[PDB]
Amino acid sequence: KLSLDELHNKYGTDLTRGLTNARAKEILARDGPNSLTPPPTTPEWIKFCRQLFGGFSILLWIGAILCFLAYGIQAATEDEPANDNLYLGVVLSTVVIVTGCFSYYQEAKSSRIMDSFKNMVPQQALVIRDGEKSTINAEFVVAGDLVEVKGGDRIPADLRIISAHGCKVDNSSLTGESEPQTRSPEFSSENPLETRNIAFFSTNCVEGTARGVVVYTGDRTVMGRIATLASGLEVGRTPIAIEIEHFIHIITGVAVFLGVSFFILSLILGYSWLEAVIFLIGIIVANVPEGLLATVTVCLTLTAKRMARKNCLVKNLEAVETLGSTSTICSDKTGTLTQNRMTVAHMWFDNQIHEADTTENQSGAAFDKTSATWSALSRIAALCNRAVFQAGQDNVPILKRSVAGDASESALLKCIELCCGSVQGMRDRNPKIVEIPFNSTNKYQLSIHENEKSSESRYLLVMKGAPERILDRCSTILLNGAEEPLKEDMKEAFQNAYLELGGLGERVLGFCHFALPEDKYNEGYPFDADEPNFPTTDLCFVGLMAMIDPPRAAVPDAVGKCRSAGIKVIMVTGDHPITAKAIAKGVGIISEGNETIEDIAARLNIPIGQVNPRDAKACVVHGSDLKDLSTEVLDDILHYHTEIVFARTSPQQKLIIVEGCQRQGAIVAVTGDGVNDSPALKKADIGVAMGISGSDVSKQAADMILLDDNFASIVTGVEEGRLIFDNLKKSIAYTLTSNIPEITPFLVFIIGNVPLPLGTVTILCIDLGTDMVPAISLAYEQAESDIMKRQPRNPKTDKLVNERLISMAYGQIGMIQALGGFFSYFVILAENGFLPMDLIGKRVRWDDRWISDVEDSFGQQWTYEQRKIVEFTCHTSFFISIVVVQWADLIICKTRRNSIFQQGMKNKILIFGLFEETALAAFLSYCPGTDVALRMYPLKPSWWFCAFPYSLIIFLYDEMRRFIIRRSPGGWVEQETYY
Ligand SMILES: C=C(/C=C\C[C@@H](O)[C@@H](O)[C@H](O)C/C=C/C=C\[C@@H](O)C[C@@H]1O[C@H](C[C@@H](O)[C@H](O)C[C@H]2O[C@H]([C@H](O)[C@H](O)CC[C@H](O)/C=C/[C@H](C)[C@@H](O)C[C@]3(O)O[C@H](C[C@@H](O)CCCCCCC[C@@]45C[C@@H](C)C[C@@](C)(O4)[C@@H](C[C@@H](C)CCCCC[C@@H](O)[C@H](O)[C@H](O)[C@@H](O)[C@H](O)[C@H]4O[C@H](C[C@H](O)[C@H](O)/C(C)=C/[C@H](O)C[C@@H](C)[C@H](O)C(=O)N/C=C/C(=O)NCCCO)[C@H](O)[C@@H](O)[C@@H]4O)O5)[C@H](O)[C@@H](O)[C@H]3O)C[C@@H](O)[C@@H]2O)[C@@H](O)[C@H](O)[C@H]1O)CC[C@H](O)[C@@H](O)[C@H](O)[C@H](C)C[C@H]1O[C@H](/C=C\[C@@H](O)[C@H](O)C[C@@H]2C[C@@H]3C[C@H](O2)[C@@H](CC[C@H]2O[C@H](CN)C[C@H]2O)O3)[C@@H](O)[C@H](O)[C@H]1O
Ligand SMILES: CCCCCCCC/C=C\CCCCCCCC(=O)OC[C@H](COP(=O)(O)OCC[N+](C)(C)C)OC(=O)CCCCCCC/C=C\CCCCCCCC
Ligand SMILES: CCCCCCCC/C=C\CCCCCCCC(=O)OC[C@H](COP(=O)(O)OCC[N+](C)(C)C)OC(=O)CCCCCCC/C=C\CCCCCCCC
Ligand SMILES: CCCCCCCC/C=C\CCCCCCCC(=O)OC[C@H](COP(=O)(O)OCC[N+](C)(C)C)OC(=O)CCCCCCC/C=C\CCCCCCCC
Ligand SMILES: CCCCCCCC/C=C\CCCCCCCC(=O)OC[C@H](COP(=O)(O)OCC[N+](C)(C)C)OC(=O)CCCCCCC/C=C\CCCCCCCC
Ligand SMILES: CCCCCCCC/C=C\CCCCCCCC(=O)OC[C@H](COP(=O)(O)OCC[N+](C)(C)C)OC(=O)CCCCCCC/C=C\CCCCCCCC
Ligand SMILES: CCCCCCCC/C=C\CCCCCCCC(=O)OC[C@H](COP(=O)(O)OCC[N+](C)(C)C)OC(=O)CCCCCCC/C=C\CCCCCCCC
Ligand SMILES: CC(C)CCC[C@@H](C)[C@H]1CC[C@H]2[C@@H]3CC=C4C[C@@H](O)CC[C@]4(C)[C@H]3CC[C@]12C
Ligand SMILES: CC(C)CCC[C@@H](C)[C@H]1CC[C@H]2[C@@H]3CC=C4C[C@@H](O)CC[C@]4(C)[C@H]3CC[C@]12C
Ligand SMILES: CC(C)CCC[C@@H](C)[C@H]1CC[C@H]2[C@@H]3CC=C4C[C@@H](O)CC[C@]4(C)[C@H]3CC[C@]12C
Ligand SMILES: Nc1ncnc2c1ncn2[C@@H]1O[C@H](COP(=O)(O)OP(=O)(O)O)[C@@H](O)[C@H]1O
Ligand SMILES: [Mg+2]
Ligand code: NA
Ligand code: NA
Ligand code: NA
Ligand code: NA
Repeated sequence: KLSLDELHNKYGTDLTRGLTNARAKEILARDGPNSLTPPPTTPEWIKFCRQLFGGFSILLWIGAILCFLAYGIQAATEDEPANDNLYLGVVLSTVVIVTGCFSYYQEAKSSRIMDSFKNMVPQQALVIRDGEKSTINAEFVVAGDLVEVKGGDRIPADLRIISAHGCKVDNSSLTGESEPQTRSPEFSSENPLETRNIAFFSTNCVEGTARGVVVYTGDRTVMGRIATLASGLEVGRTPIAIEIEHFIHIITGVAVFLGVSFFILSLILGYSWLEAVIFLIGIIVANVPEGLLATVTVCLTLTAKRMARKNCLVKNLEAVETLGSTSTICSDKTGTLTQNRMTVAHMWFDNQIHEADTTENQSGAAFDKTSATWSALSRIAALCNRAVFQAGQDNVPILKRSVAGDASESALLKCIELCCGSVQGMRDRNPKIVEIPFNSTNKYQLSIHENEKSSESRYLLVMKGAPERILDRCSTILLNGAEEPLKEDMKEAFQNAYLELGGLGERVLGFCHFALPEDKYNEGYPFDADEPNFPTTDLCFVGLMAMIDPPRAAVPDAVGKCRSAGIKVIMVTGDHPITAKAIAKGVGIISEGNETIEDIAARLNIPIGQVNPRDAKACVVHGSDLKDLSTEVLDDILHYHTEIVFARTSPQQKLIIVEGCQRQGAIVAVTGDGVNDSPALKKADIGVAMGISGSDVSKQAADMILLDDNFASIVTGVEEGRLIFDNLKKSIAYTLTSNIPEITPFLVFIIGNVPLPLGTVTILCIDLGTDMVPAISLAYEQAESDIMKRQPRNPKTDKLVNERLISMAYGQIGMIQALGGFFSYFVILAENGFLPMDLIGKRVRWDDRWISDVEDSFGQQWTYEQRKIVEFTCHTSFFISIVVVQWADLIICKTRRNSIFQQGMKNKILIFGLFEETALAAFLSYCPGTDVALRMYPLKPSWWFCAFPYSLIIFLYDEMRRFIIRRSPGGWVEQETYY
């Protein structure tokens, strides 16, 4: 409740010139940037407690405790003790600590990449300083400068409106509004939230433009004080995540069951009540998989960084998953399929077609520049146009300089300045009284100006728009200079002119004008843009103007890739069916051979109504028909046609098309740029907002932001989206297989009563060696040459962890790695004197420190450490047999449909993994001192080879398993083993 003078007098500011740059910076440095402050958080404290002290590591923390107590009771009691317990503790503790560090290096990394994408797409406001308009980062606005807003932009700070032009804002988020409340410079209510002279932070200007003085800036804002609570914030979990958990749950159920069973088995065989619970605890711990979620989050984060490099920024991680399943792409034409770099090619007037483009000069012998009709046409183009040359281009040529405005008005303005002269004087020659702006629902632009004829003081009215609309507003024709009527002979010549200019892939516009009678509208009468002050019809059409706009380079290949993937492409444009059909013919939306109902009518020379609608695979639906249609008809066109093009369509229509596409049961992505798109951009599954030309509304409302506005960028993004899935399945498949060889020894040991084949140190060696680096390498895998040549996926029918993964890992591949390790075990014992038949039952006697007389097969007598040494030589051999079989499992994991001979060994990280593991096994087995500390003994050379036959069998099996897939689709193998 103040005035414009009191406001400018309190903060200090010129209503017509704004602040000065020096003063602006003085205030910018005086009170801090216009950005909210970060909220409270848990530091590394709660970050490390969850890592080193979580749920699975806790058990290891116990193993370490127990062992230390085992050493203390020893050194305090027994003279000259042993040290296997002290080094066991020193080894276990080091494992919990490392696992924690690795996980930390991963949790942070993701938290940081997401923060980077927030500054990729910042917000830049429009401020007026020293009398000039400039777009600066929202973080540089201060209190006092002048700020201008336009329908589609976001209010930067708390403004005090000083001048508005039918400006409306969306005040729903702060409070609870719905409809657009209009912002007027006058004051209306005592409550600041109800008055219209104040713009607010985080609000958006729906329609109109306005000016205002920044009253409040930075945290000193309404939503800033409210943010006390906001600080917390909220996030989410992708589908995949709630898929993994589910799995984990089932497995836990299977694991708990088996535990109780192993319990009854132990007691029916005479174990100690305590030994049965020790077994239940161990078995349930060995059946539940560990790591699944960390690898899912890391894989997604890494893929997003891959996508932002290829021009596709994702507002969240759920978008990374939805992009792959994409079935339909509803794309627009001017901006996506094209470049918006249009240029006038053919002009129509005096029933004649005229060419142009006088090579940045006055040559080309286009048309007499003297033509009267041409003077009228050149004048309306130069007058109704709203664009203007960017300041300071007095040096560059007429075609290469910079302009501000629609691409249509820019092509028009340049043609008129090259072969027609300076527009600023042409614009002052005639004074602009009242102007009405363009719109997609109107489809025309009009304005009235004074007439510079010093002998005629009348009023001139000019309007341009889609040639069809303008034709319906004319009853005369400016012909050869005079006027004539629009009868059918020239009406048909005009129709054949639309197809001549249209088939050329050119954009066409209509231009007409009329002399308002100064007797019914005097020089003093003001024609406010409210009611019918101008005769819409009875105008004088002067002539058409056509311009070319080419498609992007990569676009033809993109549509081809979509067709091979099993993806439908739809073009939604505001132009004419001819230009639509054409662009479609070029990009590839409408491939060769397919015809429409009109094409068949033309070939057969039969009425269009007689032709069968099912006979045509492709169709071009207009807008009037779409408005008149119900729902079953829409489903008919969407289901029966393969290539559907939509021409002449308002924005309020897009939603009907999207609802039709979802009714079928398909995932859709839509490309949007304005305000009327926000509704559509929310209902669809993937909202693609333009980065270059979009508005704050389109970006806030969508899931993704296209950085280059290229249709080609998208298809590449979907390729990146499918690869995530493929690699995730491969990695999980590689991780779950080692579970079988680690559990089978503890089973035969208890049931069959033989010496323990795998122990605690060796098992930890397997998990950390063959499951960490090789697994990570898999993420980096390339794409098989089938990724785009395969149908999309139905999330309901196809899941990540299904009953087939467990079939290949546990059942087929696993059991083989187990047999491979059992051979190296049997071989080591038989050679050292203990044969296989004699081994069943020796455990009871084997594990007794007191029987130094153990007798072997050849009849020799063994002490306690002499036989324990051979057992340890078996733990080490098992280990190596596992790395050897892992070689094979890893190679076969690279591809699931193609061979490795086809895919190739170009992955460097995977190789690194093979050589490094081999090195770890050779190093630990041969180093001089592991004996004392880790309990691994040297392996003789004839032993390393025991696992080789089992490693070749796995590779050959998977190779054939695949050949049969490639040859017989939908067969038994694909139904059963394709995960
Ligand atoms: C950290 C862990 C925890 C521990 C770790 C541990 O290892 C180590 O840290 C150590 O702790 C280190 C700690 C050291 C601490 C300190 C030390 O430093 C210091 C030194 O320690 C030394 C000790 C140390 O030297 C020791 O030796 C260490 C070992 O300890 C364990 C030993 O074995 C054993 O404990 C020895 C100790 C002693 O023996 C204990 C005895 C009992 C306590 C108790 O009985 C004695 C006594 O009686 O207790 C009394 C107290 C009472 O209140 C208690 C109340 C009793 C309740 C009764 C109810 C029972 C119950 C319960 C019901 C639920 C069900 C039910 C059926 O039974 C039901 C039925 C009722 C109706 C029964 C009623 C019975 C009544 C009984 C009671 O009344 C009492 O007995 C009674 O009151 C008594 O007083 C009385 O005397 C009674 O006597 C008799 C009773 C009978 O005896 C008794 O009842 C009997 C027999 C029952 C029998 O079951 C009956 C059967 C026959 C049956 O009925 C039968 O007939 N069947 C006939 C069938 C038949 O015909 N069939 C014919 C078929 C025809 O068709 C009599 O009968 C009764 O009448 C009479 O009343 O109710 C009281 O105090 C006294 O009385 C006392 O004497 C073993 C270990 O713990 C340890 O090694 C000390 O000597 C020394 O002085 C000290 O200085 C977690 C574990 C790990 O997770 C796991 O890995 C684990 O490590 C492995 C499993 C190890 C195994 O493998 C190792 C090698 C490698 C492994 O590590 C590998 O890692 C394995 C892994 C595992 C998994 C899988 C896989 O493999 C791998 C995969 C993982 C991979 O996947 C991953 C992915 N996620 C990635 C990767 O990791 O992980 C091996 O080395 C291990 O050896 C091996 O085990
Ligand atoms: C829980 C999941 C486990 C997964 C794999 C577990 C691997 C376990 C494999 C073996 C462990 C059992 C212990 C074997 C010891 C049995 C000894 C035996 O058997 O002594 C019989 C013969 C020895 O004859 P000799 O020459 O000394 O007699 C000479 C006679 N004179 C001279 C008088 C003419 O030994 C033979 O013939 C060959 C016997 C050698 C081993 C055969 C064991 C059974 C056969 C295949 C097992 C693999 C099954 C795979 C299943 C996949 C799904 C689970
Ligand atoms: C010290 C340790 C050394 C370890 C040595 C390991 C050796 C390897 C072990 C076994 C190898 C045999 C496995 C054969 C399995 C069948 C593979 C198969 O059927 O692949 C089919 C592919 C055809 O694909 P496509 O036409 O659909 O591609 C289309 C591409 N697009 C789309 C671009 C046109 O064929 C191809 O890629 C052509 C590739 C041909 C490769 C032939 C290899 C066989 C030669 C000897 C094998 C060893 C025999 C016994 C050895 C005992 C050794 C001591
Ligand atoms: C004694 C018996 C033992 C039996 C044990 C069995 C062990 C496991 C059995 C087999 C596993 C090894 C199989 C190796 C496969 C070689 C396949 C190959 O050669 O396919 C030729 C490729 C294709 O080329 P392209 O241009 O047509 O592809 C065009 C690709 N598109 C279309 C996408 C552009 O060419 C390329 O990949 C480029 C050249 C890559 C050369 C890779 C050489 C390294 C191979 C293995 C490394 C050793 C690891 C073990 C470490 C332990 C050592 C101590
Ligand atoms: C990637 C992760 C996968 C695997 C991770 C495994 C984590 C394990 C972490 C730590 C384990 C530490 C083990 C400590 C090594 C032994 C220390 C020790 O407690 O030794 C005690 C022995 C004394 O035995 P004694 O007197 O009873 O023997 C009597 C012999 N009689 C009587 C027959 C003559 O000491 C001796 O023998 C003297 C020999 C000293 C041995 C020097 C070897 C250096 C050890 C590690 C350095 C290697 C790092 C790798 C760098 C790679 C660079 C590219
Ligand atoms: C481009 C870069 C490629 C890199 C590939 C991987 C690099 C491989 C690196 C090293 C491998 C060579 C190992 C040579 C070691 C010989 C040392 C030796 O003196 O050893 C003697 C033993 C005989 O022991 P004994 O029990 O009779 O006497 C024991 C007598 N006492 C115990 C009383 C002393 O003999 C043995 O260990 C035999 C040793 C094994 C023989 C090698 C056979 C493999 C040959 C080629 C396969 C290479 C894979 C490439 C595949 C490419 C496919 C596209
Ligand atoms: C140390 C040893 C190292 C080497 C070991 C090598 C072991 C690997 C050997 C073979 C791999 C076994 C893969 C198992 C898959 C067989 C499944 C099968 O039965 O699938 C038959 C399919 C039928 O599909 P469908 O759609 O008509 O079914 C319609 C079904 N309904 C009517 C119900 C809808 O395909 C057909 O019938 C026609 C296709 C038949 C393909 C036969 C492939 C034989 C290839 C190699 C075997 C020879 C190895 C020689 C080595 C000598 C070693 C001593
Ligand atoms: C699920 C996990 C964490 C439970 C671990 C239980 C541990 C603490 C239990 C399992 C078996 C127990 C041992 C069983 C037998 C004996 C022998 C006795 O003369 C001293 C205690 C001692 C050595 C016990 C100490 C505690 C012990 C090691
Ligand atoms: C350690 C040993 C004894 C365990 C042996 C486990 C074997 C028998 C288990 C491991 C994985 C299991 C398979 C997992 C999935 C399926 C698919 C289902 O539609 C039919 C059963 C089938 C094919 C299972 C059969 C039994 C199976 C092969
Ligand atoms: C392609 C297929 C059929 C070939 C199978 C070859 C079999 C028979 C070969 C492959 C590796 C071989 C083993 C390699 C190493 C040793 C250690 C030695 O001290 C005793 C023999 C023994 C245990 C061999 C026995 C025969 C063996 C198992
Ligand atoms: N400034 C303008 N004034 C009048 N008509 C225009 C203007 N710009 C474009 N047109 C024409 O009006 C119609 C509506 O265009 P629009 O809704 O933007 O569709 P598109 O997205 O295909 O350009 C098109 O035929 C277009 O050629
Ligand atoms: Mg558009
Ligand atoms: Na693990
Ligand atoms: Na959405
Ligand atoms: Na594996
Ligand atoms: Na594992």
